[PDB]
Amino acid sequence: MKVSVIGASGRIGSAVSFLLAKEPYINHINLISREKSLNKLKGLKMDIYDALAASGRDADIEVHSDKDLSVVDGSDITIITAGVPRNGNMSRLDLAKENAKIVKNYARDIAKVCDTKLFMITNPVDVMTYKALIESGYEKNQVFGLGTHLDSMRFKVAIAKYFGVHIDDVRTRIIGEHGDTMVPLLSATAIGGIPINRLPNFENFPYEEVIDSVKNGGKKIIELKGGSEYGPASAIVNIVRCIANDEKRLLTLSAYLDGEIDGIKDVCIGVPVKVGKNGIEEVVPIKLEDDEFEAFKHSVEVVKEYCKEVKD
Amino acid sequence: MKVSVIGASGRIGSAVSFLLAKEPYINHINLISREKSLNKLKGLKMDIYDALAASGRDADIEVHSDKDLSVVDGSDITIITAGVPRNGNMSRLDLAKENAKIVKNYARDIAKVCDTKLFMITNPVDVMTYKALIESGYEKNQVFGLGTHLDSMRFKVAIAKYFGVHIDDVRTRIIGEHGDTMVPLLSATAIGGIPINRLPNFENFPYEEVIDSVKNGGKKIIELKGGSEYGPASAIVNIVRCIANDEKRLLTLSAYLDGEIDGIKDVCIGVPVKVGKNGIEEVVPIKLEDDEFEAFKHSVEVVKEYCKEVK
Ligand SMILES: NC(=O)C1=CN([C@@H]2O[C@H](COP(=O)(O)OP(=O)(O)OC[C@H]3O[C@@H](n4cnc5c(N)ncnc54)[C@H](OP(=O)(O)O)[C@@H]3O)[C@@H](O)[C@H]2O)C=CC1
Ligand SMILES: NC(=O)C1=CN([C@@H]2O[C@H](COP(=O)(O)OP(=O)(O)OC[C@H]3O[C@@H](n4cnc5c(N)ncnc54)[C@H](OP(=O)(O)O)[C@@H]3O)[C@@H](O)[C@H]2O)C=CC1
Ligand code: NA
Ligand code: NA
Repeated sequence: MKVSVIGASGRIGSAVSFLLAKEPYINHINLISREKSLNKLKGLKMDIYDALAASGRDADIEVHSDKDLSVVDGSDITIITAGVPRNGNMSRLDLAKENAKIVKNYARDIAKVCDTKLFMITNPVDVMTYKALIESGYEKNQVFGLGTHLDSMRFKVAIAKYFGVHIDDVRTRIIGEHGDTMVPLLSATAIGGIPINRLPNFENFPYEEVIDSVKNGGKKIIELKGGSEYGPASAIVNIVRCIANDEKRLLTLSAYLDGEIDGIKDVCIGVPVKVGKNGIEEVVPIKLEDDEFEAFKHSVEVVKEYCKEVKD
Repeated sequence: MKVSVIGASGRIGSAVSFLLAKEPYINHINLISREKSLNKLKGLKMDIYDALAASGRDADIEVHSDKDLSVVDGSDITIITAGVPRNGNMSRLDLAKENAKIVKNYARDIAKVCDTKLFMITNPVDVMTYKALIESGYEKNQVFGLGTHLDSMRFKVAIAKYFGVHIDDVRTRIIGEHGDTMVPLLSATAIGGIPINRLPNFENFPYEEVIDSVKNGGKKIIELKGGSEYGPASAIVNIVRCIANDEKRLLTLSAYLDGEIDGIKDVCIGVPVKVGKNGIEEVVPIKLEDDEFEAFKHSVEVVKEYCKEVK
C-alpha cells in the first residue's frame, strides 16, 4: 500500500508518519508539507529510517512539497493533518474558516489528480470531513474523519483503570461530535464482552465524571504538553490497518450520513461504521437508548449549524 | 518488567517512554524528570495511555520527580536520557563536565536505593557510561551505553538502499566511539548472511562516501529537525527487548573493557557484546582486519583521554 501524509511536519503528522512506515503492508509513504518545511521532513525521513533499522521494518519514504500534488497519485489513503495553529488574535470560528479553506484547496487539488481515500484529522474534524467530501466530489465511502474514535480511546483507558483490567479488554464507543456534544454509549461498553453494568463494581463507577474528563481530555493534554500526539497517531494507524487488510470491524468514525439513522442526511459526524478495503462500507444503525438517541440528534443539529456558519 | 526513564520529558525520553510502554513485557514504567517538567510528563502519560488504547497494548505509567529516586527500586532497567543542551561556545569537554555531574549524582543516588541496570544515553555516551559505572559501584555487566548501536543502524539503512533490499536484510556494525573516531566493520557486514564483498554489485558500492555520511548522520539530523528522536528510541527498545526475553544476541554497545581485546581495559566504548538477561554477558573479541583494529585502538585512546580530562 501507498499512503500520503499532508501535514507530515506537524505534531501528529510526524508521529503518524513514523508509525505508518513501521507497518509491514505500507511500502511507500509520501511526507508532504508546505515548502518552508521540506528540510524538517528530510530530517524526519532520516530519523524514521534509522528507527526502521532498529525495529526490523522497512519502507520507501519520499519527501515532497504541496505545490504539486500529483505525487499523491497511487495513494490508497491520504491523511490530512494540516491545520492553522491557534493564536489569541483569532476566534474559534475564524480558525475554522482558515482550515476550511486549506481543506477545500487540498481536496479539490487531490481530486484533479486521482481517486484516493481522504482521512481527515484537521479540526473541527466533523466539519472538515464534510467539506472535503463536498469539494473533492468523491464517493461518500472514500472520505471520513477520525472524529470520536479518539475520544473512545480516552474513555476506554479510564474504564480499564477503574475495573483493573488490561486496556485492550475494554471496548466502548462515543458517537456524535468530536466535541462537547459527544454521546458516550454506556449501552455499548463492555469488558471481555460483558456489559459493564453487569460487573459487580459498576455501582460505584463514577461514569459521568469520567465522561466529563473525556470531554476535557484534549484541552488538558494541550495545556500540559502542547497537544495530543501519540494518541491520535496510533488511532489513525489502527484505522489504516483495518482498511489495508480488509478487516471489517465495527468502529466509530466521522462519516457521511445518508438516511441510515432516522433518515438523517447531509452531515458528517461520529457514527458506528463497518470499515474495510473500501473505507466506510456501511453506517450501522444500532439500537440506542432513548437518551443516547436524542443526544445524537442534538449533536447532529449542532454540527450541521457549525457547517453552515463556517461556510457563510 | 519494570523500567524507569530518567529524562522522560526530553526528546528521546518522551519517544522512548511511548515505545517502552507499548511493549507487552513492560508492565510498569516510571517517567522521571525534574520537578519543573512534571506537568509535561502528566500530559505525556495521558497521551501514551490513549495510544495504548488505540494499539491494543497496556501499562501502568507513573510520573515522579527526580527528588526521591526511591521510586526506581524494583526497576530491572533504568534508562538515563538526561543531559544539558550544548549551547554556543561549548566544547565537547564542557558538555562532558556538565553531564558528568548529572550522571554522577543520579548513579550514586540510584545505587543507594537498589541494584538496577543503567542504560546510558547521555552524551558523550562512552564517557558517561564509564562515569555511571564507577560512581554506581555496580558490576560491569549492569552498566552500558547505546554507543555505536545507533550508528550501526544508520549504516544498515545506507547499505540496504544501495543494494535494494529490505532494511532488515542487512546486518552490520560500527565499533569504537559514538563520535568521529567510530570504526565501521566491513568485515562484519552482510546481506542475508552473505558478506557484501561477495555480492556482484559490491564493486560500485561507494563505501567511503557512505561511511562519511554515517559519521555525520547525527549532526545532519540536528541540522534538519533539531535532534534525533525515533532512531535512538527504537534502538533503545531493541536492546531492552533482548534483555527482557534473554535473547542472547551478538550486538554492539558501549561496555566496559576488561582485557578481552588486546588486553585493553579501564574504558567503556562500543564493542561486540553478547546481550541477555544479565545485560552485558560478555565482550566478544572478534577477528578484526588490521586497519579496523588500528582504528579501534585510536578510538580507545581518544575516549580514554576524554575520561581523564573529566576526572
Ligand atoms: N481530530 C482530532 O482528533 C485532532 C485534531 N487535531 C487537528 O489536527 C491538525 C494538526 O494538529 P497538530 O499536528 O497538533 O498541529 P501542528 O501545528 O503541530 O501542525 C500543523 C501542520 O499543518 C501545517 N500547516 C499549518 N498552516 C498551514 C497552512 N496555512 N496551509 C497548509 N498547511 C499548513 C503545518 O505545516 P508547516 O510546518 O509548514 O507550518 C504542519 O504540518 C490541527 O487542525 C488540529 O486541530 C489535533 C489534535 C487531535
Ligand atoms: N547516545 C546517543 O545515541 C544519543 C545521545 N543523546 C543524548 O541524550 C540526551 C538527551 O537528548 P535529548 O532528549 O535530545 O535532549 P533534550 O534537551 O530534548 O532533553 C534533555 C533531558 O534532560 C533533562 N535535563 C536537562 N538538564 C538537566 C539537569 N541539569 N538535570 C537533570 N535533568 C536535566 C531534561 O529535563 P528538563 O525538561 O527538566 O530540562 C530532559 O528530560 C543528551 O545528553 C543527548 O546528547 C541524544 C541523541 C542520541
Ligand atoms: Na513499512
Ligand atoms: Na506494556
